[PDB]
Amino acid sequence: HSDIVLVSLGQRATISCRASESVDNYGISFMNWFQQKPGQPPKLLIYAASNQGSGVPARFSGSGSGTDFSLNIHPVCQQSKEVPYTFGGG
Amino acid sequence: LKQSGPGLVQPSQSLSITCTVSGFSLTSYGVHWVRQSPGKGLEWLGVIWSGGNTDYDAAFISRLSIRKDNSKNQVFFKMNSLQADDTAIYYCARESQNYYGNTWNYFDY
Amino acid sequence: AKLETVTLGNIGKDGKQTLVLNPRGVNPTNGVASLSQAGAVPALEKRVTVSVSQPKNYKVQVKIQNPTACTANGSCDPSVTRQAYADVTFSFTQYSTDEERAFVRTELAALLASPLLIDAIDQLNPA
Amino acid sequence: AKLETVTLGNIGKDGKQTLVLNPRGVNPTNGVASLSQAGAVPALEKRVTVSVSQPKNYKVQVKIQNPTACTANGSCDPSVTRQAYADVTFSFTQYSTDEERAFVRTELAALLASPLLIDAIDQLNPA
Repeated sequence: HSDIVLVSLGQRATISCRASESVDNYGISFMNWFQQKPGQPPKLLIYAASNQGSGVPARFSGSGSGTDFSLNIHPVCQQSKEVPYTFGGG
Repeated sequence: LKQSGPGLVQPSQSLSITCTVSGFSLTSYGVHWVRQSPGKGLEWLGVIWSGGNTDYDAAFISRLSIRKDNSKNQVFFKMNSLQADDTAIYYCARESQNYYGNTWNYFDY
Repeated sequence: AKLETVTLGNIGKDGKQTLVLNPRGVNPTNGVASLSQAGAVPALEKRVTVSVSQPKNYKVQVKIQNPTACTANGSCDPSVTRQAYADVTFSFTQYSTDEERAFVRTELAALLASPLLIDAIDQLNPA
Repeated sequence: AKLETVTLGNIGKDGKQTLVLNPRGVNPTNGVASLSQAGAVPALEKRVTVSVSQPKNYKVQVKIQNPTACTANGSCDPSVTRQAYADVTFSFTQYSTDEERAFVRTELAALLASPLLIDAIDQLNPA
């Protein structure tokens, strides 16, 4: 299974996927976020779709239920995780 | 974490990468491996954890032997018959088998 | 402290067996807190109880049990036959630092996956 | 079965603390086998004892202890002050399959690294 997604005031990235991936008791939305610099490995963004990644600044957040996800970064790679954790880019 | 492996290999051979870890203890965590090419963004998480040797990516069962150790934390893996258009950079990662509400440790490369 | 849904991923002899839990209040008689799997019938509950003490010394106790059942011909509900008790107690003192406690903790946590114990548990041949 | 040098890698609160062990024979009084760290003075021995029983039920017992010391002014050798006892007992039955035993084993092995227990051990605040 796979999915597809795409100086101030912020923009955001949308998403589209098949399975809502709701496997557990509401710790479910395993959708993630990644941005990378060129000479670095990609630092971790917010995990579990709304939960403020370890060592991220507070200006990053995400929201939304399964197959409907969003960003909000107004002052200034996507992946899903059911069984094989396959995904695409953006 | 550390990272060391031979590069620029002539095609149609094996190719192996070792990695250690000096942070956590390897018993109660997991090791993840992705590739990153200029072609695609980044790819599979056919991986292992917990000491239980487990699944691979669905497309690449025909290659990708994997091993896990506990001598000192060796997670070295190998590839048979390296096809010449497999030009990318390989990345390792950690993972916690420890879901606890939603605050849950994840992906320190 | 503030406990939530503990779910463990992919444990038991191989691969694909997850395990969810839920809190089940605090027993005020002695302070024991309980965790349990949302099973079908509440007589078949994968349960994990934790506790702590107060002074002498300390008695940090983790008592885990998970019965299994079978549909024995003669009853309406399925019935428990056997148990699978397991318990682990930690004894410290007033003057122990953080280092010793963390050392004993993850030493037991790593030693429970050594091949010595998997032989001594799954096949019971001693040393 | 045939036990050898068990060495655990990189445990205790962080990073860089390995732990070697050696067998120390079998105590024939009750079957308890012993494992120990090659310490300087044999009164300071990180020790791990394992055992098993025979029938009723089973009593697979793992009893781990590791005292620490200090060079108290007044003695030649350093002397032990405190202990760090820890013990864990497993109770099965005659009719338990392989699956239940492996399940309880690695369930405890994974649950000892949950954040609930690291709070309840290194800071002792209960649930």
